[PDB]
Amino acid sequence: SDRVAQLTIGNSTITTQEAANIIVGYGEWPSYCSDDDATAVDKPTRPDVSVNRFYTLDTKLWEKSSKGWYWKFPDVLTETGVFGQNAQFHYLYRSGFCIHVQCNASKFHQGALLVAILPEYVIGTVAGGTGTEDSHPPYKQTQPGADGFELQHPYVLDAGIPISQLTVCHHQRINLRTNNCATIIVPYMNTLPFDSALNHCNFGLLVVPISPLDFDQGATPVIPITITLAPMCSEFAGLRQAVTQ
Amino acid sequence: SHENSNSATEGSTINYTTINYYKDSYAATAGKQSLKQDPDKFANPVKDIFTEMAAPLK
Amino acid sequence: SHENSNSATEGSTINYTTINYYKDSYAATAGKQSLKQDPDKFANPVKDIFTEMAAPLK
Amino acid sequence: SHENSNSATEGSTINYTTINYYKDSYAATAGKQSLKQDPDKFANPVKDIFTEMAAPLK
Amino acid sequence: GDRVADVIESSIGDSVSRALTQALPAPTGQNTQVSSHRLDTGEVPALQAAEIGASSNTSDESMIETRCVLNSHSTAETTLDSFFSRAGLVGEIDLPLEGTTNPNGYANWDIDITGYAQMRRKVELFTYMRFDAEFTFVACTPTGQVVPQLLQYMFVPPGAPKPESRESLAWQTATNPSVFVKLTDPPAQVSVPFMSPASAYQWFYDGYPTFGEHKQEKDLEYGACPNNMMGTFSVRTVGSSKSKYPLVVRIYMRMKHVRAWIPRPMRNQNYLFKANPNYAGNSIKPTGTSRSAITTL
Amino acid sequence: GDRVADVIESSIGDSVSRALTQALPAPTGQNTQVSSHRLDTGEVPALQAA
Ligand SMILES: CCCCCCCCCCCCC/C=C/[C@H](O)[C@H](N)CO
Repeated sequence: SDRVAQLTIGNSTITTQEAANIIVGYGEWPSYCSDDDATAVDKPTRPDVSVNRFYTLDTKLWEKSSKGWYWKFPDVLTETGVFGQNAQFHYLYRSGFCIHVQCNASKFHQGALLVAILPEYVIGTVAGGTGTEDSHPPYKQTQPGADGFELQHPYVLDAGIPISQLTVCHHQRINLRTNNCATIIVPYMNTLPFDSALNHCNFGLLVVPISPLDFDQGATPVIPITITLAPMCSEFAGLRQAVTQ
Repeated sequence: SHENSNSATEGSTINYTTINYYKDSYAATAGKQSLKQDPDKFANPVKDIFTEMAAPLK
Repeated sequence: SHENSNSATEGSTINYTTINYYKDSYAATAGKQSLKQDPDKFANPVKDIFTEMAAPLK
Repeated sequence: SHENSNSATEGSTINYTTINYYKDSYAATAGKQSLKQDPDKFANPVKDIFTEMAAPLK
Repeated sequence: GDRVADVIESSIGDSVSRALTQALPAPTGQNTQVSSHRLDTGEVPALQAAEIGASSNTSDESMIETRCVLNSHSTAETTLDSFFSRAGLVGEIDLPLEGTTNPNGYANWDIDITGYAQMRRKVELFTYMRFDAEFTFVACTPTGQVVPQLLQYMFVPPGAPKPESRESLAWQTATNPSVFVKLTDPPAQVSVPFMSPASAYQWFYDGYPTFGEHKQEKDLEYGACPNNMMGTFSVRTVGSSKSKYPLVVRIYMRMKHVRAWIPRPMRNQNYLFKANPNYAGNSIKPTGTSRSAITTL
Repeated sequence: GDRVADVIESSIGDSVSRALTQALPAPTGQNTQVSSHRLDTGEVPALQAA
């Protein structure tokens, strides 16, 4: 009655039998902008079932000496499907999300993961090691795409903030003893009712192994982590030609 | 006091008691905030709410 | 407040809410003007007013 | 006057009459204390109270 | 009207925020009820699942044998107005006589509260803020002495032409708000409203403000949110010829009518730049302190 | 009297023996009822925990 769950939205379905619970971000469900919050004067388009569906992004490799990965949202969905073709033509953009991270292991493996949602996760660099040069992160590190990016110093989250207080935001834990999936429903968090979908990334997903992996010689040595996410209540406004970046 | 209503609070559930000597309401004092908490937003943000008397995963 | 009424507004359709500590009303503060517009004076100053649904010259 | 009630007296039998121009009540003036004495606490702290007309030890 | 059945029985266009929580009034702390010994089966209030993500809901009465306490500790100190309405130093403007920093009797200061580390760490606890302000400008000589000197503060909104020099024709302040003070008086104090085009300020803005091919020359515009660039603060010694007293201006901002959204972790490392969360690469210092072993203190 | 709340709502001084059993009269042995074949699910009267 609580261990098993099913997520049906659009034409996709995720069924899992070792789930913990479906967390709700800040007690608020994703919705459409009301007439008070709205700024634009054109009617916003809203594809119902053609964008509110799950997109399985990529398969990672949780090895023994892993550090962590991060994906910037909604940068990961600008080349996939009708959602990746609507955010290239349109200017304004508004959507919640629904993130579901699968990571499976046997009953002989041990380890934990921290699946976090950090709003406006601003990447900062090491300033040349000593802290003299005013360096800045490149474009292939700030918005990594659908392949993520490996964290170089995961204790400070590559942003100056410590990892031990990360659970004040949305967090679920993939502990390979009891559960195997972490599902988070994120509402739309921005100061503006709509936003551009090509430069501003709203929040960043963080998957960091807190407790390490361990197994004995004889089990299979590779444990994959897959991210699966679905936009919810997507809206677009303002047509133009197709520009990539 | 007949003045403008253009402070950075207007349209909220919190009712203030401030003093003001000008025509605009952003020059007023800080005043006494209402004491309304919400622990269920950051601490128990789950969909089905479980009782403390019962184990959640059965 | 019993004072003189000799400000540079008296005899208008705009009603003020000002403060004043003297006997003459031109030393008072600026106050809150009434918000009455008239776009039909500089933008559509024509004799016969045409509907936006119809072409004017037929 | 709508203010906070957080002075170093609140919850006593002494009623004050003070003036205050802030939102907190520890910045108020000293004011007029009520004049209630209790000589029976330090001077006659005995269990059985004896009359002044009678010798106590008989 | 509508005749199809997959729209008249649909939920497209749900605008209201379906909230699971409901804010209750809590003027003081919560009391404690009397609890006795309990030796039952099935009902366990001490065993939870941290994998769910929610925190502990274990009352104190369900773990020990408690006593009835009428708690009357007020929680009116930890609110947002009682935490941020304390004026801290946000900027310092120098006006020397013979030098290379500001040798022409004027100095232009861009408005940002992220220049000093003590105020910066408090406001970066949250992501979005929405506040008024009460600025305060305390002017003195570098030796602390107060000299009879007249000064003009000018708030330049974003767009207006900055003064090139002291005798420039932008100082005539026909529409810019200006403050004229001497130094032999109490310091000036204004009240700045919420002056942003957005609905709230933001100290962390992940992304770029422009379009186009972001290469190695245009990398410094990352994180520069233009909903926070509020203009330029300018000072001058009000006169034509050269002055003879050196000046130092200090700015103190306190926030009022504060609303904050979306909390986040607080920084533990040293700051290095303004509006740039860089840190030292080699000198990564842990948050707590170290001991010899874990078995002993 | 009593004015504290952790004594007036306490259970200190429970003197009666709170018994879970209750002795019933049994002059003879217990009879046997008629039972038919039963091929159901979930309801098992032969599996216990020692
Ligand atoms: C005579 C006028 C006095 C000057 C008044 C300046 C008003 C500006 C409003 C101050 C509010 C703080 C602005 C916050 C922005 C932060 O610096 C940026 N987000 C980070 O650089």
